[PDB]
Amino acid sequence: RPTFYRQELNKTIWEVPERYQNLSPVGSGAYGSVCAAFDTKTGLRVAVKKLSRPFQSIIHAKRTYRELRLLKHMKHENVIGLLDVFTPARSLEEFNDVYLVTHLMGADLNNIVKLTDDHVQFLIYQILRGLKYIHSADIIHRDLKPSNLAVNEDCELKILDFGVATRWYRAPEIMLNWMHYNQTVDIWSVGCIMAELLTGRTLFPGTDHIDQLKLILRLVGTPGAELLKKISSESARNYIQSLTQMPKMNFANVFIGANPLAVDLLEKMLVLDSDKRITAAQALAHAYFAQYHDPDDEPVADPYDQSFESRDLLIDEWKSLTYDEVISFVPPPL
Ligand SMILES: COc1cc2ncnc(Nc3cc(NC(=O)c4ccnc(N5CCOCC5)c4)ccc3C)c2cc1OCCN1CCCC1
Repeated sequence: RPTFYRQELNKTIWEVPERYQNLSPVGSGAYGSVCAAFDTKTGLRVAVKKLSRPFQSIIHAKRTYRELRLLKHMKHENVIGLLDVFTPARSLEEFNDVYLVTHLMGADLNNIVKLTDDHVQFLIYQILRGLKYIHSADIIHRDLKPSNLAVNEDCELKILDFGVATRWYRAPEIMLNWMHYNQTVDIWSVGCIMAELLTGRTLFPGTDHIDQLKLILRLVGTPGAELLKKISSESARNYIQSLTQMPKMNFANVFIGANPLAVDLLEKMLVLDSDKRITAAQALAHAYFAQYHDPDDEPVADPYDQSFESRDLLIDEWKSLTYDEVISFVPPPL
C-alpha cells in the first residue's frame, strides 16, 4: 500500500502513488482526463487516465468494468496494454475513483502526414497483426480510424481507443444494420485507412449516413443479386433496388500509379458482402506483405470470457466486480 500524494490541475483532484511524478495535462473530455507522467520505477514515460464518474449510472459502471477487463487481458506488441491500475480508496465502501496507466504514446496516424510504399506496407502490416490477435479472442474494435492509431519515431504502431468523422471509416453493414456482421467490419476500416495513406485524401468523406453510402456505392457498385438475397430488412432492400444502378469501378483506374499488389489487397478488403471480405489472418499472408510476414511471429490471444455483457446488474454489483479486478491486478514484468 504505497504512499499517495494529492494535487490539483484542469479543475480536478488527482491522487496518485509517489511512484508517478511530474504530471502534465494532455487532453480531457466526457469519459476521463489524461496526464503524462514520469514513472520512477522503470524510468519510462507513461500516461495516466482518471475515469470520469465511473459509477454514476448502470451504463458508466458496466463500461468502466468493460474497459478494465479488456486492458488486463491484452498482451501484444501492436495493442495497448495495462502497466498499472490503482485507486486511492482503502476499502470497497469508500471506492469511487479509478486510474489506468499505460505506455505514453506520442503522435497518432492522423498527425504524421502522402507517404512511401514501404511505409504503408509496414504500418498496415502492424495493424493487421494486432487485429489478428484481438479478433481471435472475439473482440471487435468497431471504431478503427487514424486517430485511434499510435505511431512513434521508429514507425512502431499500437491500436488503442482514445474514445475525422467516425462514419468516414465505418463498414456499410454496421452503419445501416442492413446485413449481419462479423469481425471484418474492422477490415473495412483498414481499407479506408490504407487508401488514405496511398493517396493523401480521405477515401469516402460523407456528410451523413446516406451521402456516405452514396460515395461508397460509387466505388464498389450497387449490390448484385447474390448479395441482395441476404439483406434481411425489407426497407433496406427497397432503398437499394430503388437507387440508380452504379457499376463497379476498376480500382487501378482509381489508385492510379500505386503498387499493384496493394491495389489487389484493397479489392479484397473493400467488398460489400461481409461473408466474402478478407480476414486479418488471410491478409497477413497476401503478397503485399512478403518482406514482413512471418507465420511464426503472428500470435493469437488467450480465450476471453465476455459473458458479463449479457448481464443486467445494479450499480453496486458492477462497482464491486471492478474493485476485485483492481485488487487481483499483477503488473507485467519489465
Ligand atoms: C499524448 O496523448 C496521449 C497518450 C496516451 N498514451 C497512452 N494511453 C493513452 N490513453 C489511454 C487509453 C486507455 N484505453 C484505451 O486505449 C482503450 C479502451 C478500450 N478499448 C481499447 N482497445 C480496443 C481493441 O484494441 C485495443 C484497444 C483501448 C487507457 C488508459 C490510457 C491512459 C493516451 C492518451 C493520450 O492523449 C489523450 C487525449 N489527447 C488530446 C490530444 C489528442 C488525444
